[PDB]
Amino acid sequence: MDEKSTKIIMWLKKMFGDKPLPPYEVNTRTMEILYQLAEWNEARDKDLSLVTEDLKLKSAEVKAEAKYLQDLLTEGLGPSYTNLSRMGNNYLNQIVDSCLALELKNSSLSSYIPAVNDLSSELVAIELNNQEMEAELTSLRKKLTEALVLEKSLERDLKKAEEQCNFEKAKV
Amino acid sequence: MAQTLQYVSSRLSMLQIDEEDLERNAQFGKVLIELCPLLGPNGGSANLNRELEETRRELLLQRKMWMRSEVIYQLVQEMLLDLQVRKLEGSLTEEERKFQDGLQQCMLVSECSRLLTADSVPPSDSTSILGLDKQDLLDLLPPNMLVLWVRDRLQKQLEEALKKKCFTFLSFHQPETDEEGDVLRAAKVLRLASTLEDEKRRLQNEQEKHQEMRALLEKQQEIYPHVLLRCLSLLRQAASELRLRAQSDIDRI
Amino acid sequence: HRTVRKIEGNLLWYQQLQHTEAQRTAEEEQQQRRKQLCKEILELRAELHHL
Amino acid sequence: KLDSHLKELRDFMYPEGNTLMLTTPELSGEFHQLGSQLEKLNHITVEILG
Amino acid sequence: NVVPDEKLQAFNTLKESGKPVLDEKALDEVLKTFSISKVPAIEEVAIEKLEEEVKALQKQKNLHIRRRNKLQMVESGNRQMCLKSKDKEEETGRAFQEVL
Amino acid sequence: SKTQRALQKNTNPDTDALLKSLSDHYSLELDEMVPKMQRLIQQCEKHQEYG
Repeated sequence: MDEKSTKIIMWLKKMFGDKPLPPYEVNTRTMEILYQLAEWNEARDKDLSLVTEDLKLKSAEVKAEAKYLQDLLTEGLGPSYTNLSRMGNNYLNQIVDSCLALELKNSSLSSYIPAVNDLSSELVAIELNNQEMEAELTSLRKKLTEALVLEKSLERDLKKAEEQCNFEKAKV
Repeated sequence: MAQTLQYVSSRLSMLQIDEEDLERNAQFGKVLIELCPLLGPNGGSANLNRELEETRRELLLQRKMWMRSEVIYQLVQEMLLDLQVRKLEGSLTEEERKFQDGLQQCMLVSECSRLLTADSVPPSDSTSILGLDKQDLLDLLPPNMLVLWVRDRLQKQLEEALKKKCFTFLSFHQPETDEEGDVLRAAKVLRLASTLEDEKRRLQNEQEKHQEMRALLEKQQEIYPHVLLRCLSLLRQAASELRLRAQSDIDRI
Repeated sequence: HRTVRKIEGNLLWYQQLQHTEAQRTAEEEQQQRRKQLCKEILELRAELHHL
Repeated sequence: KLDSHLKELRDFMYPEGNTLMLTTPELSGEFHQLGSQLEKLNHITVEILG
Repeated sequence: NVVPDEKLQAFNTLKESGKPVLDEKALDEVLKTFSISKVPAIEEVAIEKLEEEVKALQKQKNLHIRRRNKLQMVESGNRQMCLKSKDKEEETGRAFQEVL
Repeated sequence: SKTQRALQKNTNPDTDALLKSLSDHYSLELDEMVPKMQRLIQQCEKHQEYG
């Protein structure tokens, strides 16, 4: 308990920085909750750091490739490939924006088609699952309400029954 | 207190905190509220989450630039493949053939020039592959008049190809649009990216709703058995203490 | 205050319940159609899963 | 299981569905009948003594 | 502290309806289970909703059928293109042997 | 686990044991008490005739 306590205090000091640690009730339960939270935060912070560093690397690599392709196209097709008509540019932007929206690896149909299908399938699947859960919540709520009514009716009937028994006991 | 719990449970969805915990421990609840801003919705530190969002934006910008070029590159490759297939089927016009040969040659020279130019640093001393310089490849380009002609024709062909690709994207997402005219299809294409983003946003909202409903269901499943047990306890009392004992004695007397 | 909460709470609760029940009585008559639609929905979901 | 236990105990204690029954209905009926017959016997006795 | 005449009448009606009046403790328990959020009265999936669902699923079915057909076209087209690309590989392979 | 612990604390007597006790008691009343009462009713009728 003494080790978990030390970990929590160190973790709280890290989170609150230069601000005095607020006084809180130190009991077995508050310590367990704080401990789970501290473990969770530490594990997530580690994961997020690794993801952030990787994204930086990927940003550099994508930039390098973009330059490469731009240079390749300029040398091969001339500067004129960048002088598309207003509508041409609009079409290009829409393809680009659609691909970014679906987080695709490339602009090929082999990537676009499965992505659109997955998006549509996931949306339907979740909507059905939400309907089913809503029915279950309503059903359980009804069961719970009936049970609560029953509980109150039983309390009343039991009190009446106890009074009646006492009255009869006096008669006996 | 109920508000504090809702707030903490929404932000710290992993914490199993009951109302009894916050009632017995008021100062602890204050600590959790203060911790909530310091902890992102996913349990990570707020600073690190901010850094992550910034780094994601940067990547998205770079990716947008790369994709622009990538779309053109792929279209050109697809165009070349289509023209090649038509050339083998004997259906290509002499002008198309010249265009195809000229464009293929321009791209190839460019690709190979780059293979040679390891953008490396002039080292005045670096041995080229096969001893070839960029100039050796430029000599294999078609005549300058044909290159300019190919580049002018490519612009019109590229716009047509971009249009065809957009229509295909649209036709797959909204197959009902195939029965519509080119003008209406072009209007719908201009909204396609936004429609797809909306659908993605809808999915995210429905997932959040799902998580909320799930949390409520779990609460109800926790309360319901206890209520049944209280009812059972009352009935047991009526049966054991009143019917088998109190009333049975009365009936006998 | 206590009496007001009790009164309002019960009203609220049963209102919510009744609202839930009243919706049901109309529902018994419509049950055969509901079974048919549920059967149809199951059949369509199975077809959609195959597709 | 809890729901089944509750339903079984309740059915036993509420045979007519609306009232908690502590005495066996068959027995309750006999007590009433016996009380009525004793009241008649007491009248006849009083009448004869009178 | 004020209970309007309407709520009082409604509550009296509730008392008269023979429904058990839930005590404060019971109300607290049940109301907890109540998300403020307007969870729209589960409009009990009005036959209409099921009908709407059947319509929605039929629309989805039609959509999947159209998309499957399109995919089959794209797949046939790609298969043909892949065969022809193999022929190109053979032609380019001959040209490469000429250069050697 | 909380619900199981609550069931064990509240289980003296076992619901099944209690239902059995209730059923036995019911049978005992029909076999012994009900006939006794019928006999007494009959005896009272005879005493009336004696009157």
